[PDB]
Amino acid sequence: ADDRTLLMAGVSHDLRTPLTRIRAYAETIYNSLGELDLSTLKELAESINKDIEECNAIIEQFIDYLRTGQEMPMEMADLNAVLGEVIAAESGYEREIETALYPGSIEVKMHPLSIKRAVANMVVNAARYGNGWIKVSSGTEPNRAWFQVEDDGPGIAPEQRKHLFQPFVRGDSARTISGTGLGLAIVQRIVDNHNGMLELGTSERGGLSIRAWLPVP
Amino acid sequence: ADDRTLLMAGVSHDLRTPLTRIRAYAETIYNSLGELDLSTLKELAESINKDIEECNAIIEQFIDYLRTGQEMPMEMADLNAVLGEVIAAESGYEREIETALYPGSIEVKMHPLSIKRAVANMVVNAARYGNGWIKVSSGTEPNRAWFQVEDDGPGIAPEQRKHLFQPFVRGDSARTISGTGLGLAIVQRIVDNHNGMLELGTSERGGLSIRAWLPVPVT
Ligand SMILES: Nc1ncnc2c1ncn2[C@@H]1O[C@H](COP(=O)(O)OP(=O)(O)NP(=O)(O)O)[C@@H](O)[C@H]1O
Ligand SMILES: [Mg+2]
Repeated sequence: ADDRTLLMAGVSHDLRTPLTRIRAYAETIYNSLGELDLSTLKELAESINKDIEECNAIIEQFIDYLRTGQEMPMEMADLNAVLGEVIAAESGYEREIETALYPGSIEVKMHPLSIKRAVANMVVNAARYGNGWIKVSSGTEPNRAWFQVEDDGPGIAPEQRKHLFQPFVRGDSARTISGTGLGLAIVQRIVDNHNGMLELGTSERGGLSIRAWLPVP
Repeated sequence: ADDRTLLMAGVSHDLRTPLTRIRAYAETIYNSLGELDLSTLKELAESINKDIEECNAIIEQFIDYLRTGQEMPMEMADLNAVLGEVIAAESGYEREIETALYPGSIEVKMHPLSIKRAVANMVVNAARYGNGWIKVSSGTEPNRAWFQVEDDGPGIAPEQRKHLFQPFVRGDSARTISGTGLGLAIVQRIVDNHNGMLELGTSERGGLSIRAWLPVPVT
């Protein structure tokens, strides 16, 4: 109940800077219509939008974390169709995703929406820590299935590895909350609710690789 | 215990509605730049400032609740004012919202922001699951006041209703459409905290007709 409330407080705090900045751009546009170059007027509108996206990210992230607390209806579903949907949606010209999915359907018992979120957070984390390369793959063993994401980032040592699931940041870099940390903490909790486990390591290209195991019926 | 959750969900969830509207205004500027004149461009910007206030309002309400312990400070306000506010915000040049409000004002004991949130949720759904037609109406009765929103969508089959008021529960029909399964859950809680009642039904055109009744005290 309460680790959540504290977290909600952080979210509202982190929202202040983006929000103030939007009102600000909004206000100059409002007053400077006669005045402004179309180039600049566009750069305010563009920056507004970048900021709105920042907000939606944190809010969504929190809601997802919230949902993690409650029990969800499980069903049989194809892991590769879920991954496919998320990869399309996180798929951008900004970032190119390498798809290397197991070439057969994988049935696992899951709440699809929850899985979609776990995948999505892994992707954005891999887009932050990484240098642009992201690879999503899946596969299966007799007893358990898996999906994983990989970046060409710095590659996190087993020491820092533990303090990677922390939503709150020690430094107070003017931000109460780590999006990266909260994200992975969300993933951690979703995998657990599915009776799976996470497994971290180095990728093909030296970066981070996080893999999520799930039970097959 | 379960309740504290839906409070928190309600805050973050309801923050998105105004932000989203912003993305709509920002983009139209970003694209329409050559074309647009003062009068409208000035309006778009004003709309962004309104909606950013709304975000702070929502944030403020939560912080107050943290110090006060009291979440929805009640008071006598004009229901219609709040309705008109939401009708204005949510209708653009693209989208037009029909109106059958009660003439004059309706004084009700409410927490105006919270109701504004409720009405918003109802109206974004009417857009989300409807086919463009949306009608907001209000009226009053001997001891009660009401507002409803109506869409021309498929409505909600009575068998489904109780199921869909639960938090984080979406519709299979909804699966197609994006979302969170929270709007109705929130609307209910807000209306409950006002000791009101929700009444679902079929709209003028076969869609959902969702109506909130509020008590009007008597000296
Ligand atoms: N106006 C409507 N017409 C038809 N169906 C509706 C309407 N409003 C809600 N529904 C259905 O009721 C379900 C519950 O909606 P709700 O709990 O409001 O969250 P949501 O609209 O799914 N997502 P969100 O608003 O983003 O949290 C939806 O998934 C729809 O199937
Ligand atoms: Mg809704």
